[PDB]
Amino acid sequence: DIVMTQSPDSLAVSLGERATINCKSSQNIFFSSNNKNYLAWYQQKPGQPPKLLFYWASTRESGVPDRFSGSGSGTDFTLTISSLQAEDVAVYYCHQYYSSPLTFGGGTKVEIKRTVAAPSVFIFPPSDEQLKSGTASVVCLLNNFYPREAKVQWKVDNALQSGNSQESVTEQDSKDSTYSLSSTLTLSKADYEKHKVYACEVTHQGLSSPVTKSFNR
Amino acid sequence: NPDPNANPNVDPN
Amino acid sequence: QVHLVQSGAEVKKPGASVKVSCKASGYTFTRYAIHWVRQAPGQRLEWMGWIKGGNGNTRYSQKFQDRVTITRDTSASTAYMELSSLRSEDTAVYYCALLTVITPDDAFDIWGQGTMVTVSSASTKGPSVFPLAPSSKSTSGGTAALGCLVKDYFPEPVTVSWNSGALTSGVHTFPAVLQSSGLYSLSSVVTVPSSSLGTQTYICNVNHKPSNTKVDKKVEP
Ligand SMILES: [Zn+2]
Ligand SMILES: [Zn+2]
Repeated sequence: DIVMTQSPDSLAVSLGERATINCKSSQNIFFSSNNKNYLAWYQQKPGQPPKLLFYWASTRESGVPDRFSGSGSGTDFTLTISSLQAEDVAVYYCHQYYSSPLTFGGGTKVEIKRTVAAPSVFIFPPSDEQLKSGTASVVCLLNNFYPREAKVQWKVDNALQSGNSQESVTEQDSKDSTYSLSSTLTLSKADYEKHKVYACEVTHQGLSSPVTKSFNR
Repeated sequence: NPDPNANPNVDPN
Repeated sequence: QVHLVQSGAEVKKPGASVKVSCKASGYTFTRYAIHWVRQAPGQRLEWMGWIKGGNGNTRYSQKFQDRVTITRDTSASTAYMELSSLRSEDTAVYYCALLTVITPDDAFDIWGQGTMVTVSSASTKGPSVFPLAPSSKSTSGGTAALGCLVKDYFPEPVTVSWNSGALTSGVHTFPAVLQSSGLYSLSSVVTVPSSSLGTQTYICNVNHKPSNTKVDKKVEP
């Protein structure tokens, strides 16, 4: 009921730089009697439980680095990482315990920012084994690129396809901080063999020109 | 004013 | 050391129920309340309810009151949480947690490791592993990409390693996508030196524990 809105949904700041996560509550969560905002900041890395960073908005949980900073009061709050480490790449949640139900913010994805890297684009035809099972999946691979937005356009017989293909993006790589993306165009065996050109066009700001990887039959 | 039973683990003391 | 371990993953069909355990240790169980928070995939944390360890008093979220039931067993120092009338949208990692235990002196916060509850109508099904062959259309200079389609399996997860894990560099196993059939499909790639295709054999090793599936597929050029 007390809506916790975090801003932004995702930020990318470079190593050693400053990270500010904003959080806004639908209702003032400050108790005038004890002079305390009933806010909590949590850190959660993929596949792990959340970790309490800050309680009472600014009070730091034992063992939290001094580069983390909780600030704000009333309805507007801020989590600050003064010098970002790679250990700080996580989703950060603000949390109110002022009234029931306990609510959390939408989370803020904090990512490492690095230089614009171009994607290495590859295309894979359907294996014979799959076509024997009645289905054909064409995979377009975008390897090690940055930033995260890329645009993958499937062209069949040069006709752009739309909302008819499924895409999957990796976590930020631990070593080179890039992303990889796989777009799978799934067609029936008939549909597959009733067309000729299968191409995926890729747009990325690491590319001065959208790249197309094609193949026939 | 804040609900003390929203989180019993928070003792306003 | 205060530890909350909780029950293993559960896969249920819609309309069924799930009871998720939360064993508490390292502290005096009757003193604090255990909360239950669920997190759908890629979603925010959603608080469901708490119960006091010794009293048994409960408070539910309004979204779940009519299906959820948190109970105490002071004998076993364990907390239970029963969500009934399950729905695919209840697919989430369910956490039990001593949320923000702020006592006059020291403060602490402790969560269980997570219980992945998957609500779906799909039956357990092993994956079909298709090779993503390397060719002139999957080569970039001196590097060549090759991979495997792990298609049509339930439930999650599958483990994909390359050459029994001896090939680590450039291996990208993508997050599985939930297809409209209720079955999962993922697809793991690796970029290797393009001439190593004639000297190495490249195997993706697909492990699907829930279906006892161990598939070793050879990726030919
Ligand atoms: Zn055509
Ligand atoms: Zn790669």
